[PDB]
Amino acid sequence: RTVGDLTWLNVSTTDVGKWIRVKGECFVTATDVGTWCSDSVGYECPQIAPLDCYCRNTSTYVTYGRCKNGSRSKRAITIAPHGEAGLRVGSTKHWTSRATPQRYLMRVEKWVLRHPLPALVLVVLGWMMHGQRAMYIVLMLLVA
Amino acid sequence: RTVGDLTWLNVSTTDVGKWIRVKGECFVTATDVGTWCSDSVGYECPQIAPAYDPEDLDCYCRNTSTYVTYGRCKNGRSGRSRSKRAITIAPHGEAATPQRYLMRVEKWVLRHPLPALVLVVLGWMHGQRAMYIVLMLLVA
Amino acid sequence: RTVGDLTWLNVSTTDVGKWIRVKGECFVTATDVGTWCSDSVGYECPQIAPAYDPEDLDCYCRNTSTYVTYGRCKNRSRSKRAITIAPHGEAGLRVGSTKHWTSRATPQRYLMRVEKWVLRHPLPALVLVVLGWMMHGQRAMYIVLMLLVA
Amino acid sequence: QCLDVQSRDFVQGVSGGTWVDVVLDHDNCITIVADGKPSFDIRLSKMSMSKFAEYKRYCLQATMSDVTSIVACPGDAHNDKSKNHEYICKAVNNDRGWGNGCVLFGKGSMETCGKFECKKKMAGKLVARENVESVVTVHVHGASATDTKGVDTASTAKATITPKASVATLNLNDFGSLEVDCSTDVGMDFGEIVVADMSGKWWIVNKDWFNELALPWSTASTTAEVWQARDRLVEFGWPHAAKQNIYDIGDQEGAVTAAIAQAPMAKWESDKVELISGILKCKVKLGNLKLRGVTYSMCAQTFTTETRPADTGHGTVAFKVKYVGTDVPCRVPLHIIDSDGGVAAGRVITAHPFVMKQNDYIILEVEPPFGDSKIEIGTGTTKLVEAWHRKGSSIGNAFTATYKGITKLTVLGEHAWDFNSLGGFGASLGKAVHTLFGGVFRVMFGGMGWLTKIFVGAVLVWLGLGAHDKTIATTMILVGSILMYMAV
Amino acid sequence: QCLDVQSRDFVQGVSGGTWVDVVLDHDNCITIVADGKPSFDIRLSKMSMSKFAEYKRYCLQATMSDVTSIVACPGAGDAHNDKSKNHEYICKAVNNDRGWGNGCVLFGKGSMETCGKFECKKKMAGKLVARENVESVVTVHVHGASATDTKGVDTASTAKATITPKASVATLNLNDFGSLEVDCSTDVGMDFGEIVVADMSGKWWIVNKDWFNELALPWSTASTTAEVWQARDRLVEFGWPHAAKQNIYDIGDQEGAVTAAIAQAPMAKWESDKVELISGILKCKVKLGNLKLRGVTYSMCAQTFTTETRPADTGHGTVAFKVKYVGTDVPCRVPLHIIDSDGGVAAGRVITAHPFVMKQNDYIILEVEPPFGDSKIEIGTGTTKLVEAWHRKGSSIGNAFTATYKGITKLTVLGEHAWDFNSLGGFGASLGKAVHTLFGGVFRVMFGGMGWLTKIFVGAVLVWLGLGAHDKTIATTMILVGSILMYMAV
Amino acid sequence: QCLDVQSRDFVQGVSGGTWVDVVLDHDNCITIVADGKPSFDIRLSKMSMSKFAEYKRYCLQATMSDVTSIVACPGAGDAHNDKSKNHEYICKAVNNDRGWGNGCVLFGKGSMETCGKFECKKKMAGKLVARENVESVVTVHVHGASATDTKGVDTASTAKATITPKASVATLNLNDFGSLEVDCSTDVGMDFGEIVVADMSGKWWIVNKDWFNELALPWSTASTTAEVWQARDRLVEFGWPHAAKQNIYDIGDQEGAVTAAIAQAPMAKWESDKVELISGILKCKVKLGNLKLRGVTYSMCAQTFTTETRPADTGHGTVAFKVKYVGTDVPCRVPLHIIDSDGGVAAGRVITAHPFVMKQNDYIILEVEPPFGDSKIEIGTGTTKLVEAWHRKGSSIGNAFTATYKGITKLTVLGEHAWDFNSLGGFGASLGKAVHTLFGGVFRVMFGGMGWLTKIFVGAVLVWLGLGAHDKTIATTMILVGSILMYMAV
Repeated sequence: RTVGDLTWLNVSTTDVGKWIRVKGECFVTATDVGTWCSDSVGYECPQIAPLDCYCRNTSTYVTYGRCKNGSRSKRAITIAPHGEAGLRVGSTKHWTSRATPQRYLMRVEKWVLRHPLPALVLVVLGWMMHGQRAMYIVLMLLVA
Repeated sequence: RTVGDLTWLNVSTTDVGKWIRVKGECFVTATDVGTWCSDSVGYECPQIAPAYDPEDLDCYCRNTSTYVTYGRCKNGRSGRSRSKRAITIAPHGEAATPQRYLMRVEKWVLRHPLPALVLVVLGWMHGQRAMYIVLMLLVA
Repeated sequence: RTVGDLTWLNVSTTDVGKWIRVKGECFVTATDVGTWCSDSVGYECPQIAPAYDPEDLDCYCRNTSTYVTYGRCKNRSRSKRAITIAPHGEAGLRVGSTKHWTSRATPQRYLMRVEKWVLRHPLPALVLVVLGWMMHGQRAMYIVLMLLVA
Repeated sequence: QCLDVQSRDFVQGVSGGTWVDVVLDHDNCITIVADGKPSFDIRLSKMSMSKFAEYKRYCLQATMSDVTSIVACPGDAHNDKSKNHEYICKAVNNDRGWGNGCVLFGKGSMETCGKFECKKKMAGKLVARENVESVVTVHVHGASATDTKGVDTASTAKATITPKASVATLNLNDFGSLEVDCSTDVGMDFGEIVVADMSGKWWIVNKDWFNELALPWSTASTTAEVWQARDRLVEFGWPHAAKQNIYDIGDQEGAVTAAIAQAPMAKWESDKVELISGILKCKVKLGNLKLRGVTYSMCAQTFTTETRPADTGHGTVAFKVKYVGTDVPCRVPLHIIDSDGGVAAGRVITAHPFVMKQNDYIILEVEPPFGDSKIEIGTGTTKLVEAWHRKGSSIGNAFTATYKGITKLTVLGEHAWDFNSLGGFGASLGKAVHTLFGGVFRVMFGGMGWLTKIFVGAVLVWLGLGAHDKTIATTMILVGSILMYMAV
Repeated sequence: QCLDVQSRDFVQGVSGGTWVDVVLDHDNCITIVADGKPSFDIRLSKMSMSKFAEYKRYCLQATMSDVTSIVACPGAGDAHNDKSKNHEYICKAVNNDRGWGNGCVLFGKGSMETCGKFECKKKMAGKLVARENVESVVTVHVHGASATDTKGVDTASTAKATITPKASVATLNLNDFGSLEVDCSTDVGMDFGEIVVADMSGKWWIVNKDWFNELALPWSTASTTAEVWQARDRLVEFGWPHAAKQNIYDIGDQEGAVTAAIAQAPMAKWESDKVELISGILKCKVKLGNLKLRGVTYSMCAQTFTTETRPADTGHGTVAFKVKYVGTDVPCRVPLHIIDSDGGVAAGRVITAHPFVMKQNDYIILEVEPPFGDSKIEIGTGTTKLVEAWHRKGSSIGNAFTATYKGITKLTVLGEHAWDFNSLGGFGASLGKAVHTLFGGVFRVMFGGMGWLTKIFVGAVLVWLGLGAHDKTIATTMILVGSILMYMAV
Repeated sequence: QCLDVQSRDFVQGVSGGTWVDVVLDHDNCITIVADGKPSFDIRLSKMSMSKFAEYKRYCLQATMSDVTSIVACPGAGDAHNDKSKNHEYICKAVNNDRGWGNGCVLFGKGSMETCGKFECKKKMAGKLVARENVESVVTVHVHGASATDTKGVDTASTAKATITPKASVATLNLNDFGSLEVDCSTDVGMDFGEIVVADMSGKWWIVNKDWFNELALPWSTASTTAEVWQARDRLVEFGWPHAAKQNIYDIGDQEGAVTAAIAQAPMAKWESDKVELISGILKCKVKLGNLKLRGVTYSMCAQTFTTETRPADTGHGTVAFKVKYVGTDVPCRVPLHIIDSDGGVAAGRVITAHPFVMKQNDYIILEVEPPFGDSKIEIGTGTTKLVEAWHRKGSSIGNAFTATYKGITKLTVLGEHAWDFNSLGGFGASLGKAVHTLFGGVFRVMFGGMGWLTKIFVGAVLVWLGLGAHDKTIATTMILVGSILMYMAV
């Protein structure tokens, strides 16, 4: 079926490797060939002076499909781990994820336990001077 | 012997150097060709067009590929290993005294000369100072 | 063509797979053999004609061993291993790492260190300068010394 | 149907008022009785979302067909398909050699075009704060319920309250109508979530994480897709002289599912998705609610029980009594009495129960007093007496009620304050103090005496003005608390 | 039987106790003696581990067979082999640019799938050993018995017992001597967490867990019946790709490398699925109550005695000399007397308490502890009785203080088991045990011939001195007095 | 050319004191004005490395040829090859087990020596470069000429002179302007001995000699005619030895690998078999005495001048406008006067001094600074004299202070070379040039129009006030007079 100034022919598994005269004797030796199939490939068969196919005088196009084996290197696209997405997006923003009662007191107690001796030192020093001790404790949590 | 759209022949040491007509003659030049056995090798034989020279092909074959199954039992004994590695592995090896503790406290005092001097100055204002040094080495 | 007390033969593509008699019949079976080229291969072809078959032998003779001279005109980079190399831009840093006090550059670079220290730990710097003025240029000397300490 | 749930809360809506401030969560059921009015059960059924837009599609799998390649001898190859937007195409450089067929061997233009076809399309749908619907249901105790369960289905009703229409009214047959205002509060922010859709399974992922996922995607119409950047699933073979093959990478179903599964799953039904964590700060006006069958008389005939009094652990006793009798309308007496002194026990919950039809199973959920007690549910020697004991002290329950009230008050705060008017502010202040001290008042001042309580408040007021520490003036404030409880 | 080994220690068990504390090193022995009972010899005969589970199986000698490489030059899809199915088959996918010397349609990466069968022989098996199911077998030999054999060791005297931390107590049925009830704790020392026994072709070792896992080879954690051999590639290699075939070769056995690596590691004796430790020590407490004397009812010998070997010093402060009995009075206890130069006959404690001869012409072994300096030790009665004069060098108080040191060491070693604090009575019994162990030499030597009441009064006087008006530190005499008093009921 | 570039700093060379210091950076054109001479444009043109010695030759790409192997029977002694002594031949002694099937009586480890030719391609060429062989060329240029072309530059003003570290002194003969000679101590600032020029296949880089030696490849330090190639193995490996034959292979091209390891390095600018250095300051001293004014005899112009382009400010602080001259008195000097707002015309300062024309229609380029504020630049006399008002942004003393600062920094940069200490008179002249370059702007501005005799009297008054009995700070009046008496006398 020659259309658009180009010669096309529904080649199949049968005609592979055999010269076909069409103004030249022409043949194809591809291995991925098969039946008329949705997986169809379009390319010329260039005329070659004496590749899956070389042609003699008039270059031809083929559109063989492969339903015989109708698929490699299926490398999954690296895509984000959704779990840390929330943490990262939060990491961008500023000072909306820290509410003093909810976070700052937790941090205060976690540190005061984590540094008990400095805590006692600060508490004693503050008592050496009421709520001043609590203010000093909050400040010491802040400095660290 | 052809099975599963794959063509195989039990080639042997005799088969080296001469073509075998099978749609196209086919021959092998395997240096390890020999007696078929458990220690055997089987692979392809690419059909190469005449417009070329046999390149790196232990078998050069014409117009139809044909698989080969020559065993490397040549001269009875097993084929050469072609060993190319040295797996060498980690040797196993053969495996509180106050002397080692004195070593620890000495390495502390030489490790923290300024804190040690501070402790020595504080304790003097004697044996209590040495006890404090031992305790401080323990603490850190 | 036997030359130099050793028997050599200009083997070729047609010669492989065929016997050659030279005082014995000899036969090559190497696969990489071709014609004379710029690069060729030479070695002996020992006679392994006794009853058992040849082993690890691309070629073998019968009575008199020979030497072969095929080339690789197939018209071959076994065991590729690129020579890794030092990266350039880091060389000007690494070599300068080892030397001492030639990269000190005291007219400026130590002063840059002084300013970097004054900024980096401003609280100790303020304490130090206040103490220094508490007891002229002594404050600047103390600042330089402390910058040197770290 | 509020017997089974956990976290029941009891709120005593003051009489002579119209405000009951509640909060509803999926697993929370509020039972409130306002004296002179029947009981409630208000319970959020399913906060869901629906009718949400379309925002993206991702082409989880790619397919290629009718690929074409045009090779030019050296000294550019273009293809007709290059204009076709449904086709992806590329221009690569390699020229057919002399053996290949061209006059001069070298490198030259190749154009390889093909049909890009998509299926298994991932579906993204952004969802807004608006267009969230919630079916609040109300069940009212005290009916006949001819079924074995004490649920007279005519005593329930359901209403949906979209934030656009914060007010809906339920029609309870003959009880009156219950109308509710409510400012919804979704927990899962609608700003940063988008409802993904795989083949058939649904999810909830960050709109950020949805956008920055790398795949071929079409923003276009639902019917037809444009597939911008359709390269991320297609690789080209080695650019051979004859042609350059093109093929997909591989379907990404498994990869995307593995990347997401550590995220909420949302079971989908009927073009609607549930939304678990949604609080609901309704206030209920129960003014249009009236008792039922308050013109009957007490039951003469007997009762029969089917099961034991099964505690629900909230200090409540629930037990499915029956009734056998000819007096087919009949209010059911219920004299919950304690082992000591014969003084009446305490708060009844299912209030003014009755029986519409002969032989109906009703549910009398009542609160027995601390100590040993006895529930007495019939006249004469036909009664069904019971033995109950309320393990646990009284003042402990009082303190627990105060703390619960503090929690509910601070939760509902933003909504539970009307600053608009002085009258509204006074009403809100009254409701606040009442909710924060109702338990302490009920327990600590029980049987003191109405006039006795008022006089105690007056004495406290006088003492507060007495000559003492200015910081010790809190006793005067205590009087104000005491006086307000005289409104109830 | 414990003359052979050094490090033997004589723990004189206090009269009226049911505890005797000992420690039994792998190369050790203890000879305990009580007043009313014969003399023990206890030695930890041989520890052992067994019932140990399989852990791993490292291949050593690999064998490749049925290598199969399949190719497909570009455009035909990647090569595939059937053999990728079997886990017994290694498989490998590589790309090699099919040259025109091979001559298919195109030029480009020619994928190659290569497969082959894996065979392993001379495998190494690693096996775990647990802290449990470790049993040490204790042997007791009791002196005094008279064997008709040349070696004076009555085979019927000795008994064995195997003790485990799961079954901590065991009793030995010493024929006619009384059951000896021994309870013990076997601190292994060489932790069983970190060590793994390495089963070679014919030898075994005790190698470190981290070393055993850090060894690089193809292993298999599956059953010994059939092994999976994961990580095969570490011991095979692929030939440089050729357009036709990819040849697969292995490195061959690694007997030498493994042997050299493990050589400088503890060598573990293997015997009937039992591997002898050497680290472990036993912290045993010996309940000896159910034991009684034997032969106490006989008369005393009056026939002649003949010597077999001259009294040879044992170095342990004791003298041993097998004496024969030619006579007629068949059952008979041998009289025995240690006499100082002067009239003193309390010369030295006899180790082999109540020796008796159960047949005619027996070879009884005797072992005595002569006093310091001159000594004469009789062996019989009558004119014909043998006599052996001895001279024990060394100072008295010196041996006393060396005994104090030894007691301190043994106490410290037994420290946890040496002290029981469950009940105040038991705690007092233990404290008395420690006091007696740490002061036995000091008492029995530095206080000799003083007299029983005299010693009691000495303790009383020391108590009064401590209670008298003086320095509070000097009250140490009062405390020591109590130890003296406690050492009187001894 | 000098107007276009940035930082065209001026140095007001003193008349009679023939020292004029300059610091010609890579991009710092300097226009210096002699009160008695035309002005210069001296501007470093380049500093090139070329024709410099060979150091090393790495063999990036190596090919292999004519491999021959010599075999021996196992146990028959090691074989040898004739080529083994040949430099162009590489050999190795591999012990390969020649088998029983390999055809000898005794099989086992056996000898094998293989040899072949080692030939090179794509040799890298390392070359050290020293202080010498990197030379600079300075181009001078003068103003006042008449360019008989649209581009207002006269070739009779441009002149070159290549100065080499060895040949510090050179002369430029500005045709009929005079002769301008100059010495200069070239100071590269990029230690040449440290770096080595790397000649790739066709490219030229600059790398660190330590990097270049420590590169790992086969090399030769020998003559360029024939390399030696020691350490040649690093590109050649021996395949698996077969008893019969051995193979030898290279390891493929290295151009790409070396490039990618280096391409992170700069590319030299390849011109005329030479590279062009980037940033090396030249500290020169320019003697200007033999420079004569041209056309001081010509009659002053009268004809009409045609501005063809609006005066465009160069930005540096002076204004420049192309100007034609149509007339007939063709050997004439263009007049030029600068008039500000006020009456006086002394507020101006001309750069192109004594500007003259040769032919009719000679496009000259005049340049002038206008006094700060408004001013009117006239360019001729008669009826058609052009008039250009210009307004000068920014203040005067501000420019003066910046001038003092810039002079100070230039003095610091020139510190070493711009200081002589051998002769006292030379030292004094150096001090005078320094004080001008440090205070010329301050003196001209802060005392502009005071009056020569008035300035001298002011300096004397300052000196006498310095003699007053006051503190050390007031004694700086003597220093100020020392500027008045030394600057304001030349």
